[PDB]
Amino acid sequence: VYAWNRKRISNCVADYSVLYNSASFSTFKCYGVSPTKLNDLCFTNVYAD
Amino acid sequence: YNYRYRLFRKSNLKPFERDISTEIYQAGSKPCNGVEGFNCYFPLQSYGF
Repeated sequence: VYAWNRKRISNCVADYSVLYNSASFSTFKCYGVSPTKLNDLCFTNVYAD
Repeated sequence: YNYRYRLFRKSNLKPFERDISTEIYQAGSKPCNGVEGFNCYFPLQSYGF
């Protein structure tokens, strides 16, 4: 809210197969996919807040 | 709030198709099949006009 926690990552592999430490993402919202199994996305949007 | 659209399909439809397939589908690869859960969901929603 008032001062949210920004972050970023780059130059590494990634997957929705690792998107959360519990697959029950109880506050999640995902135009890609929620935490479970996916592995095929990329962007200049390195942001990871 | 009632003008419906389809948000998930196993593939995009052919020219002028009017398919009324409406099952649950995988965000995680879970065979939820006739039932929803977190990571597997029904395919329709409507504009809040």
